[PDB]
Amino acid sequence: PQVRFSVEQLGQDGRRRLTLKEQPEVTYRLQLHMLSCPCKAKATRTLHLGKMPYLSGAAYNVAVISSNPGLNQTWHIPADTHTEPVALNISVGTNGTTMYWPARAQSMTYCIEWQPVGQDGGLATCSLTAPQDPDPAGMATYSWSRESGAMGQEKCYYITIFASAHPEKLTLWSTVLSTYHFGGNASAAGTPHHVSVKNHSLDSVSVDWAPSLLSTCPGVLKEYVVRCRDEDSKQVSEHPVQPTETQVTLSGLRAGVAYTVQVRADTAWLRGVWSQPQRFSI
Amino acid sequence: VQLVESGGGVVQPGRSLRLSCAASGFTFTSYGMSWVRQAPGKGLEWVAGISYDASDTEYADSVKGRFTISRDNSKNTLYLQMNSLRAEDTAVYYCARSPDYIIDYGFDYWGRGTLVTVSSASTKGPSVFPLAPSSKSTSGGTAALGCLVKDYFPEPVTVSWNSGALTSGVHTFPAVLQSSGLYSLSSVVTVPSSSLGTQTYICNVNHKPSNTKVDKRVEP
Amino acid sequence: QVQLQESGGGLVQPGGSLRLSCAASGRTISRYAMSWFRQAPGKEREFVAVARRSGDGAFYADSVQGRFTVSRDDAKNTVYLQMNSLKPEDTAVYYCAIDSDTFYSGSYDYWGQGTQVTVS
Amino acid sequence: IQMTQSPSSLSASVGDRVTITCRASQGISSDLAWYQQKPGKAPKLLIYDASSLQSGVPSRFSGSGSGTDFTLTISSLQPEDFATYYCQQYWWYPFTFGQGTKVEIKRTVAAPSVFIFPPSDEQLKSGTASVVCLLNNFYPREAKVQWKVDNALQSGNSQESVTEQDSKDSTYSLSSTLTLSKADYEKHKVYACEVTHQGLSSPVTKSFNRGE
Repeated sequence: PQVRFSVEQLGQDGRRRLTLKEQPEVTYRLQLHMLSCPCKAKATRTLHLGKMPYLSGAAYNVAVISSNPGLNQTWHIPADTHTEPVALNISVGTNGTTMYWPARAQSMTYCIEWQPVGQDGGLATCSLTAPQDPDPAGMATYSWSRESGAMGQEKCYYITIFASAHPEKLTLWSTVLSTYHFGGNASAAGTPHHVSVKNHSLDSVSVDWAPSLLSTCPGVLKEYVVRCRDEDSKQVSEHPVQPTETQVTLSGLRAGVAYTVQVRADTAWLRGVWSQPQRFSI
Repeated sequence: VQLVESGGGVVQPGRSLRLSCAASGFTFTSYGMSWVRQAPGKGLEWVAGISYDASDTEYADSVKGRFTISRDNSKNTLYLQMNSLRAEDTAVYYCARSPDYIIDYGFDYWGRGTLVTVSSASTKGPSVFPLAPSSKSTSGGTAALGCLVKDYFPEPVTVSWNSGALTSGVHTFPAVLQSSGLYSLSSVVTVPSSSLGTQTYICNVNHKPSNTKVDKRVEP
Repeated sequence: QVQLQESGGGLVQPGGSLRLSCAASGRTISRYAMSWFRQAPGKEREFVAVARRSGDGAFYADSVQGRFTVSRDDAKNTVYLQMNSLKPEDTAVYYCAIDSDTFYSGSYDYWGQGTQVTVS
Repeated sequence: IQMTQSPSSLSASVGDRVTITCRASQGISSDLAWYQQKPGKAPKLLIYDASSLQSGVPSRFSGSGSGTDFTLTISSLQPEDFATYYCQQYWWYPFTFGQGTKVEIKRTVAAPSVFIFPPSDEQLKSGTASVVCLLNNFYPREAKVQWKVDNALQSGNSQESVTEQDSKDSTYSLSSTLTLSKADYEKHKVYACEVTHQGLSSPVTKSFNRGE
């Protein structure tokens, strides 16, 4: 006969049930291959068609085997990925790189997988942790040495983390989260370029800048901040700017007074480096 | 992690009995559960299974229409409703955990197990008869004696010798189910033949289900 | 039917070694346990060793444990008793027997005629 | 799906290399597990996925195989390993176990001390007669008693019971009970119990005469 698969959307548990439907002694079987997290020890399992496992959000190759001879067909299950709006505290530094992510139950084995975006393909990195419990803050952690290029290059990385209490059982993996991160010294690299100040009215100016390099990496750029300094009163003002906007209007300026403007780009966890200061007057 | 069964006992054929398993030490709602039974002198038999969300239930052929498995995830309790019981259902019933959402893989945690005896025999204490050694030794310097415990229900009985003061050379055999529906066993000891005249040997049988205690002196 | 023929006995000094053979003819014996027995003058015949089927192991009398070893050459329908560290007490006629019960209950229906072993 | 283990039982010594096989009536790939059970205790899971060792299990245990033929292996047998072992498929419902394999401790052969017991006078009042034959301290477990009443061979009227291996000497004991009515018991004179065992150079018979 002919069989077609169905899949649920990823649930809060990081699972989704692969179901089956028939639309055309004989034996029918299923071979299941988990593609994501390649550094895991066990990657395939042969199952009965009737038991419908709860997969993770990883990518899978599923193929139907029939025994009597038989026939074999395969469908590549796409990796549906949840988006965590809160960015993870990923710190790239002089001595190495460190991650923190929300942990769940105790004695959990985690697989961290990342690959640089838009060299679409390439350096696919995979990491498997020893079983570990949540810290008092409810977080798990792992670290790499400086030599380990773990997000050490100033590029956008796509990260996916999986969890299992029994990593040797293929059908027990769950998705934790997926996220984007810009590696290296993102605070310095994220500095906006081509900052310009233009006369908008007799008492207002338009400030424009090129989009930060962080804006190309989804969810990384939290906001822009524009700092304006009155060089006579020494008064300073900061204006947060939506990450989708690269322009802001400053009003209430006084004639003859010199002003200074700087722009920075902030992530959820890092203050950006200020741009070169702009000197101007009405 | 602990699993505790309850509800076992004696039940007449055709009647109904409800077993319960209390789970503790883990997240009950995240794991499939199953029941596995074992007849006294027999191997293991998987009875039924249920998924974490109770959406999947499976039964063995020998119990399909007669048993019902269910779970109360709010109280961390697994249930097994048994109806139209036959004598073959007489077994010790264990509750066990499956490591995944679905009914799959081995069973990594087990309970203590509870005994379920299906019979219409009614509770009865045992009769105790002596297995006397020959008044003339034909086995050299060693001799054998014991007690016969016959016609009791249900299991079990306890046997000691000289109020437990005699343990060397003691053999107590597992019970057998007679055609009448009653149980019977024997307990024997080997002793020096020269001590038959000087030493007294008394077996102590106790049957708590019937609250019956018997002490029998065994003489050649 | 089947005939058993022992051989390899004879006179041996204390501490010496002998290997007895038990050759079966008439019927294949690879399916049956083969046992060795012995009988000293004026005593009861006593068990020495048993070689069950290949894979089911060997069992020994306590008088010979650690000194005698039973083995099978099933292709030649023969079993052996290697006897090391012989003692005067081992002197006896040695017999081999088929256990006709394949479930190993010890139904010794066929016997060899025996072979004398004398230690001293 | 039928699960057949082989052998049904085996004797070994401490340090030996033990191998149990498990055979499936249908192909089950790698969905197979192994369990260990001690008398009066719940089973304990040893191996899953045919070859994955469960946490806490010593490294001397190992499994292998796929499809229809599977093997469990103990490299060096330890005293706490003497027990019974079961394989189980979870390839499809209903989940089925094997019949089990008991791993016993091997020792030197011991012949049974055979005894026979007439029914007590107190029991003869109740109209029934129980005759008991005892096979004490023997090894190995394989044996065969036949009841003979006035040399007539009995059957259907006898039941048997065997102890576990004795904690001191690892031997077995067996009891066979012959049940008769008082009328049938008074109908015959000679009651005999004939034992065969691999450690008995002859079939051993113990008998008594009713009324003596």
